[PDB]
Amino acid sequence: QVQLQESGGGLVQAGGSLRLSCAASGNIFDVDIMGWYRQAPGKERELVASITDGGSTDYADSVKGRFTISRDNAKNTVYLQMNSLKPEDTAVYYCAAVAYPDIPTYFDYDSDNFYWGQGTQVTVSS
Amino acid sequence: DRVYIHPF
Amino acid sequence: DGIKRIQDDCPKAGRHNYIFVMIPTLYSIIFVVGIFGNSLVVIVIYFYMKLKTVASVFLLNLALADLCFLLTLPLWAVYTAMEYRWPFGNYLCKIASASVSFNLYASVFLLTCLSIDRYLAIVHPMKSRLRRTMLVAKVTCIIIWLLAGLASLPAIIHRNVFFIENTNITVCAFHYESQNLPIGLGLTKNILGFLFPFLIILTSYTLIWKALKKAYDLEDNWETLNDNLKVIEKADNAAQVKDALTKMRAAALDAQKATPPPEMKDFRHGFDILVGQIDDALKLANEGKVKEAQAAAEQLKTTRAEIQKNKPRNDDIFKIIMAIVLFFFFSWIPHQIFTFLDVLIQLGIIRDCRIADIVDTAMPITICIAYFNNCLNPLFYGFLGKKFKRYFLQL
Ligand SMILES: *[C@@H]1O[C@H](CO)[C@@H](O)[C@H](O)[C@H]1NC(C)=O
Ligand SMILES: [Cl-]
Ligand SMILES: [Cl-]
Repeated sequence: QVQLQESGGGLVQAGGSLRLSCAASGNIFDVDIMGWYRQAPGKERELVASITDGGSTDYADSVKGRFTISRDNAKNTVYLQMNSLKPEDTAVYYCAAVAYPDIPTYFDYDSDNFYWGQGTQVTVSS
Repeated sequence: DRVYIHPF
Repeated sequence: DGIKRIQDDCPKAGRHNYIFVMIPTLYSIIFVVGIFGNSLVVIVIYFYMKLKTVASVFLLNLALADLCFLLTLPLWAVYTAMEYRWPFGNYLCKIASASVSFNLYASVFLLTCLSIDRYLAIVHPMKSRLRRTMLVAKVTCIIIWLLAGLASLPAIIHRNVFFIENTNITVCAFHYESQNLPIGLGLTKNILGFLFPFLIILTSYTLIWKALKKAYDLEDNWETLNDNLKVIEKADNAAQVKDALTKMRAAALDAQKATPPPEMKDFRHGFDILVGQIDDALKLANEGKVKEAQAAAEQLKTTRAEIQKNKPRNDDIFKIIMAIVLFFFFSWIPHQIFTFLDVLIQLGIIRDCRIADIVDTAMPITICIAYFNNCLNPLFYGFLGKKFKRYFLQL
């Protein structure tokens, strides 16, 4: 199992900023791709952003210009710098990652090489 | 007239 | 005063003592190995793993489709053993052929979705994750069931029990009348059951091949730079420096080629700075300045004291991808060729009972290789999972 510890979610004023950190644990090898998903109340899950181990990022049209994602390959930790937090950004932000085994045959019927996190609540008051 | 006796 | 009486053009075609003996024996092996093999697959994938991935759903229905075909297999084994004599009536005739046709179209369509799933789970795991839910996994199957039934619908219609007038042998088969049954029955198996699925499966794994090749080539180019850069630190003369600088310059150009899939202009410009910094270091090596060129190559790693986790990867995955495509190709292309020839004999150019025999003799040979290699599909695709292999070996 690969656990994803998340931290940084809480009630914050509208228009300010917040940084979400997600560190991977229990993974002997490096993590392939990591990203962030948010779950709005009453909605389905949405892809916030994602970053490759080489540095290629992919943001969504919902957070372009305000959100910036990066990662530390040494710590296997991704950061989601959320600037200009609007009341629409209020959601449960889950952390996602892709981890492959030692000699990875790219087939997985147990976890599909996709691991989630507990999730942190990010409330934005105006 | 041909007969295709095979299963498929 | 009963069923339809048919005249057979080539009555002694495919009737040999070696076909009546070997074919039912191989059908029994496919029946024993298939049932014992696939049933244990559905146990691990349902009772041991609870079906929590999209491939898990495709793998379960792939084994159940093979299980349905194996149940009607004892009817065809004794059918061949009685020198092609069908006593089971018209009811089992329309069902045995339909079950074989339905499960053959369903198994191939399921392998197609499995390939599309692997291409999505590898190249675009983050974006395709929310789309590839468990609901879409079950909805995709019922679309495959309807397509495998609609494509095999002519098999449940034109499969009647016939009585050959010149041999007094009652058989269950297709009646290829002169005119006034569609000839597209045999074509659908060639294009919808082979051509179209193979071109989609091959494209999926080829795109996986090129995606993983780019990732490992890029991983080996950085390994080429770091390893050669440590040779400069322990170098002696200018000859040992230029030999390592020449290999690093070619690695920077090769890594400049890789491009996933303004952002890429910054990637290649970052390697033009890299190549440019290697050129100056090569200028000092050509003049014969070792200790000066060592500093130029050490300033290259200025962008980089804690060892970080390495990227896990396997070089044997290309053996698996190639084997997966070839195991599907060389297991249906024998049956697809002798079926294509049958379409030419069905209503066209070939009018000779000497070559119509080699079609009816080699048809059950190609059905066995198609049946045996397909009944082991869910087993070997499952062994490609580290979690699946552990539970299966316990049972
Ligand atoms: C087949 O049976 C018919 C009678 O139904 C008979 O006239 C004919 O000679 C038989 N032919 C053979 C080859 O058994
Ligand atoms: Cl993606
Ligand atoms: Cl697995």
